Amino acid sequence: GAFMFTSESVGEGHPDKICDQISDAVLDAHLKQDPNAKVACETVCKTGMVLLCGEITSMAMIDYQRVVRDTIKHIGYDDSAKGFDFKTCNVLVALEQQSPEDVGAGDQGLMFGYATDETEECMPLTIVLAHKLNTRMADLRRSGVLPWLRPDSKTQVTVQYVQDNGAVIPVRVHTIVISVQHNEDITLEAMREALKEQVIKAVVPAKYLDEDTIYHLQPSGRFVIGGPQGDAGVTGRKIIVDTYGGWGAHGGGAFSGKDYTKVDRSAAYAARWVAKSLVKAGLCRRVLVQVSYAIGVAEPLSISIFTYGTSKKTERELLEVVNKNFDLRPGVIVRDLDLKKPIYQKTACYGHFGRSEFPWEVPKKLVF
Amino acid sequence: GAFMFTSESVGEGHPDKICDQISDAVLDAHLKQDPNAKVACETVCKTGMVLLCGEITSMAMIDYQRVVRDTIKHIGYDDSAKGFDFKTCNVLVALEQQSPEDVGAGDQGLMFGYATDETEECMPLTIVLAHKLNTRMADLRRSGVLPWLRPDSKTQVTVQYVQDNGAVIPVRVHTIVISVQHNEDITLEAMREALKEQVIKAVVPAKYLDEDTIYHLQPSGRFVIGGPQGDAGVTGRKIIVDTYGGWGAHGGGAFSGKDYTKVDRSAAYAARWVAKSLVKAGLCRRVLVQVSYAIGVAEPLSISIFTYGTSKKTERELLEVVNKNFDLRPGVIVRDLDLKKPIYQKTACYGHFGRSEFPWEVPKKLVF
Amino acid sequence: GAFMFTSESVGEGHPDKICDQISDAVLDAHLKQDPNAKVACETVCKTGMVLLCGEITSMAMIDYQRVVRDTIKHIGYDDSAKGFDFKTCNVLVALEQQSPEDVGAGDQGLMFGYATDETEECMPLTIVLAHKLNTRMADLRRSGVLPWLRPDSKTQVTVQYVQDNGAVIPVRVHTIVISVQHNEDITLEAMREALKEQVIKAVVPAKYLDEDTIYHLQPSGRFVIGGPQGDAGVTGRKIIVDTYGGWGAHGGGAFSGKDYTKVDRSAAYAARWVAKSLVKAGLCRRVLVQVSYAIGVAEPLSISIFTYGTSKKTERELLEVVNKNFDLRPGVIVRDLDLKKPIYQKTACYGHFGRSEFPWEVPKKLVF
Amino acid sequence: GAFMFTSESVGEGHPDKICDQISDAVLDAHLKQDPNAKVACETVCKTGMVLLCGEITSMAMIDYQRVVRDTIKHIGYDDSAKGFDFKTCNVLVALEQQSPEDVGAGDQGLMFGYATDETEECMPLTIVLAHKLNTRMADLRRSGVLPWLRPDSKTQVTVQYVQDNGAVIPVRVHTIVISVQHNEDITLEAMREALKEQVIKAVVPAKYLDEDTIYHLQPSGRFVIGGPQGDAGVTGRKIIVDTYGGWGAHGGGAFSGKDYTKVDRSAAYAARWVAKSLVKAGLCRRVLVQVSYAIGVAEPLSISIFTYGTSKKTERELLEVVNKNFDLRPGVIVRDLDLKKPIYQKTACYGHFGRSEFPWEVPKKLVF
Ligand SMILES: Nc1ncnc2c1ncn2[C@@H]1O[C@H](COP(=O)(O)OP(=O)(O)O)[C@@H](O)[C@H]1O
Ligand SMILES: Nc1ncnc2c1ncn2[C@@H]1O[C@H](COP(=O)(O)OP(=O)(O)O)[C@@H](O)[C@H]1O
Ligand SMILES: CO/C=C\[C@H](N)C(=O)O
Ligand SMILES: CO/C=C\[C@H](N)C(=O)O
Ligand SMILES: [K+]
Ligand SMILES: [K+]
Ligand SMILES: [K+]
Ligand SMILES: [K+]
Ligand SMILES: [Mg+2]
Ligand SMILES: [Mg+2]
Ligand SMILES: [Mg+2]
Ligand SMILES: [Mg+2]
Ligand SMILES: [Mg+2]
Ligand SMILES: [Mg+2]
Repeated sequence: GAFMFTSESVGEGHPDKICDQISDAVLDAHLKQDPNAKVACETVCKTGMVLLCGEITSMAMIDYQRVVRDTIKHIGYDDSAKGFDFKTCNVLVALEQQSPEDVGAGDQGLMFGYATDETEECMPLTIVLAHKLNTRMADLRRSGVLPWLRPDSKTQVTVQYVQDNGAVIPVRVHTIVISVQHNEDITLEAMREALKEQVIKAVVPAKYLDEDTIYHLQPSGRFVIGGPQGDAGVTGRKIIVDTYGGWGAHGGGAFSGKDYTKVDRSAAYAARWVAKSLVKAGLCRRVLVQVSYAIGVAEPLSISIFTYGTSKKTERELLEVVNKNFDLRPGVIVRDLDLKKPIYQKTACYGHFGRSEFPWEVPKKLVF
Repeated sequence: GAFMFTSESVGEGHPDKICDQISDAVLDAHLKQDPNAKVACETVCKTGMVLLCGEITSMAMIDYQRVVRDTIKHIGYDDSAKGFDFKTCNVLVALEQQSPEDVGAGDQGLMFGYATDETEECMPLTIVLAHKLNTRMADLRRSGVLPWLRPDSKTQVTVQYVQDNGAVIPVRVHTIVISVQHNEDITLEAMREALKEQVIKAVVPAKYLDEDTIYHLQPSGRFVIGGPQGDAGVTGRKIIVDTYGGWGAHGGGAFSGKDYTKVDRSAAYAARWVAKSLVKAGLCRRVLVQVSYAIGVAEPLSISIFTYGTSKKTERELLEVVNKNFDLRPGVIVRDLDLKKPIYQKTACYGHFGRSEFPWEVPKKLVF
Repeated sequence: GAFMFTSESVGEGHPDKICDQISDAVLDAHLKQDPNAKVACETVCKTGMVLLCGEITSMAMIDYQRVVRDTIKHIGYDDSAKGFDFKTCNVLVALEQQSPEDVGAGDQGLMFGYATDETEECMPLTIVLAHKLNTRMADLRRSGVLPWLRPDSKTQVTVQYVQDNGAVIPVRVHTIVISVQHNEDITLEAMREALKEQVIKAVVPAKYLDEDTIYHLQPSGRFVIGGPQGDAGVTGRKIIVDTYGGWGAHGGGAFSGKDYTKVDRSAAYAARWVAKSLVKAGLCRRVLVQVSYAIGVAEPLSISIFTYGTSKKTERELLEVVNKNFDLRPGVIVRDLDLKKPIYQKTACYGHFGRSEFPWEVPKKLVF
Repeated sequence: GAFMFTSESVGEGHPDKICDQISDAVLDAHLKQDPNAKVACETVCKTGMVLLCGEITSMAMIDYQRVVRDTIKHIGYDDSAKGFDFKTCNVLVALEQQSPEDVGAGDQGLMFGYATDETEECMPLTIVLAHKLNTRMADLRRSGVLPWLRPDSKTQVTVQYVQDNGAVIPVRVHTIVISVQHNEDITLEAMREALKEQVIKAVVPAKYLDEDTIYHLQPSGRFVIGGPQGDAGVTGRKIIVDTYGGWGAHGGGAFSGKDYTKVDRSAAYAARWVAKSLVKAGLCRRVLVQVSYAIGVAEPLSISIFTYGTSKKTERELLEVVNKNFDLRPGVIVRDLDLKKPIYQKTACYGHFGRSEFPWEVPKKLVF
């Protein structure tokens, strides 16, 4: 039942992603000394100017200059011409820091969860490739293989699909668009060649690459001093690339900068968890689990499972499977998913869903 | 086939929405003197401090101080204690301004369109009520009826649904959560009373209000000097409240601050247009039109119509109806939808979809 | 030998003085926990926006938000309409803090010292009155006597003089100009009346007030919301009001924000000390002591005493008196003057010279 | 009657001087299109971040981004590593611009004027050399002779003097301290050599250089990426280097950023004018003219001439000479000195007094 789809992703150098990372880095820095630290911060950046804003109630001694500059260094901004230098950039900290199981969900909410068997990660091929494409470039950048490669990048992958008496089977990569920052001493012809052979063909399964697949490598020409400006980078502005690439559903809640007590993060992770668990347990090929919460109440206020006719069990057979295998209460979620651990910075880029190294990405058994 | 859903919206005073408005105000200010002005700007705010960033190639004389301060005044920030005063706030302008039909879509893209017959607006009841709830408060604020009401507000509406051999029929409003900024001389009991009688009951159809409907008016108690602070307002961070309240699909593209040449805005409007047109023409009760574009190419690179079995015509009968009634090429879209007109500021709040006063909200005939 | 002179001063609310105070407050906050803390910081402010910049090598735990906001509170900025509110203003801290007798003067330098017997403070009448005028207003503000009085103020005092076979004898106050911020509910007529009777006549000696003395109270009309904006306040920009009101000599070195190891502060204090000591010891009626230092060298590189023929001893009789009573080496200065003590904030306003509560203002014995 | 003196100066790259220049550049940009433009602005800078503040009532179309970036380019900040790049730095404009002979002096004031015959410029040798030293470095920088030389520099010159039955005769240059920013590929030994032979010996008269003259070239070693940072550049903070190097007297008024209607600038220029005219006319070898103004009154409120016994005419013989040759009323000053002309930027560095290319530096005839 043919149709096409496109998804995108950005590198660690993208202005918005730098803020997402810095904000989560401050979250990690607090969890390490106070696992109950209440973190609510965000970052704004603009050409060698980083602004740390936020309200965080914690009891840990943190050097914000150090956590911000270290994060910029990690990203790869050490030289001047790159558009950012952790040693010279302005780090304005306007941060306000205080000191002092059946909890109860804060703020009326509605979290979504999604999973599909088109890839081993249980994530849309389009967004998976988009992420992996950026990931590979960072590897070649940090390894030395492609030393002209710079931190800021953007990726777009559009794959042609076809339904299947249930749902969504990828057929081939229609076109790929990739833009990456770079050093001066490297020709546009050499860049485009490396992007096709060393990054694209090294991550995209042969089955999907074609003789017609369209490539748009460095479409706009040169992207040299295009360091983090992009007319002001911000936290929580890359909401769709952090989730499913526009495949599931999104209420609008941002992750980065918020601790484990905010249902926007925790519950969203929990919902992905159950979704991935369901398909992994063969109970369906594609699911859209919807979990709703009521302010004050701990136990979820109605969970809805949305298979697209890919399940044999039948919604409201699968719901009981979820109700007998999962306890989606806020407090239990953080305990079961080990959400007090400082893993948030690595979650701040290349997507929150998909990577198995995250608790919520480990499928639960599901006793049926 | 019961399930519940929740959606939210924010007032003109919300930090993020102030930026969305200011950014679009600068867009309007340019279109009025140069309908071909290339606008790409964004705003950041934080307690009497507004930062205007951006790259805009236009040929019109604009007083950015005036357009920013006027927008803050319009919103209702004239006094000190409100958290913003257009006469005293810091307006730092770091804006860069230059001077000098079958076009071709910029940037690979995938826009979504959505419509449902559950309301006359052809928008989800949950998001429509959420918006109207905030709209009414602004009216009572500007009229004088409720003089304690301040610009910043947040609304959440959760409605209980039930499918129907096709899709989505609202049954009743399960719960409503509304928070609004206010003046000191007004009791929490008087506020909650006015919110239920004068705002909620004056906008929510009797059919949906119940004896069990849950109300959470000013849950967190007071919200006096709150105003636009919420440690850092930003543009393009309220992506879901600007669209369908998490009902359709979203690729992640922001509207505010971008001119009509960006497919993220134009094509998204066009997609809503056709969706609304389809249901209005009786061709379906609920649609999710998906329009894809290829960088360089003008004609859309595959459009997909997604009815949920609510159509009698049958997808790929409806596609020809769309292909015979619509010309979704970027240039044609702006011409047909009159996208060079300065209506963007009013689009910057209370949602981009739903209100009939916008070109894309006027259903096309559809000759079938 | 008639001639006239004018001097000025500013209140604790003046933008520049707020920065001078905040910078010194950060200096005090460090000295209290580490008397060897190396402080080199400065502040910038602009309508509810304070920027703390600087490089300080110390080993003490300081809450910069607390020290900045407390200083703003002390000044009298607690309400919104005043142009500053310590509870709501933006405190952006871009501060960089590290951790780890015959010293030797840093940086080639030339410090000046001045004293005259026209007042008991050994300071020019014009600047003394200018300071005292602002001091009295702060008293009436903090006492409650004049509750309409606000933090920001400016004072100018011009006195008619006459030489005397030596130098400088004040005759009368020619004119006085005073401007002070205020609350809305207070008439211009009532303000001007209070300024003449309660502030001017309560500080200016009867001997100097005349029937012709010119008064310019609130010349520009109303100064209400004129809170700290004055188009950006800065540290070290009020160099002359911090010293002699344009009577001695000034090399251009700023005090506020610099610790006791900077000769610009210490040596300047030392020079005032000896000047005050000389006149107090009857060795002259007016002196301009000039102390020069050589980078690397501890012992001063030539000190020059400049009496205006008011001494009977004779320059190079008085020099030996200074060389036998004073050891102006940097390290000795800080030890003798107790410069590791946190008294710098109170030195940040109303003048560094004149007030007896400061070590350098206590005349040394002088054995001759 | 031996004594020594020291003075200093800074290059066009010094943070404070960049602001003084940018502020005056905005003043020039307005005078060119509206000679009656009311300018009152100031600048603040900090590592690739320039903040333009101010209130200017004018009727001219100015591109502040252009005038700020052009000024930074002129100074020599075009590359990244230099600590500033006009193409990449953040120019935040928070400027507010409106549109719409016997005047009368604004603000009680007291301006000073100074001149001495020790140099043809009628300025202290110490400050003249200090300025010329920095000037030469800029020449060699812009010519190409010393291509490692960067914009930011600081100079100090200390000369040994001796009175002369009147006053002040320079004997020799005791020591010279010069620090200048530089490129990486240049040894400390090569820099110090070039500074002595190519800059110092090329500007300092043979008569003053000795075999004992002390040189401190690049004392603190390297100064590479230093540039305009020095944690926070400001306007009006280099008050003494803009005048007489601590030789005359200074009331504290800043020049840069203020138009010709502010007596702080105009009257100060006028006072220098008469001082230079007096010594040039042989009426004295050293003068300190003191001009006082009364708010509201046009005609100066008492002018005092202070020769140090270097005149044969006798104070109050010279006063009549001044009263018969000069009309120091504010309006007349601007007319006679052509103060509506855009020459203020070149006045913003290397000193306001001394250079003959300025109106106030052209001696008036003086008919006696
Ligand atoms: N997703 C979220 N859900 C709930 N609270 C949040 C979230 N993100 C941040 N916060 C909270 O909001 C505060 C920061 O924003 P702010 O609105 O300025 O506080 P205030 O209204 O008191 O000024 C933090 O103290 C933090 O605990
Ligand atoms: N009057 C002064 N005399 C000497 N050093 C000073 C003075 N005021 C501040 N400083 C020093 O200069 C430093 C702050 O300015 P900065 O020029 O940015 O350092 P850098 O050149 O390493 O970037 C501080 O670390 C402080 O010790
Ligand atoms: C007490 O509730 C306060 C604030 C609110 N939800 C906002 O800043 O958006
Ligand atoms: C190593 O000396 C450095 C810097 C210099 N005096 C300045 O910033 O002004
Ligand atoms: K966020
Ligand atoms: K977004
Ligand atoms: K200073
Ligand atoms: K000054
Ligand atoms: Mg709540
Ligand atoms: Mg808010
Ligand atoms: Mg929201
Ligand atoms: Mg030194
Ligand atoms: Mg410097
Ligand atoms: Mg200096």
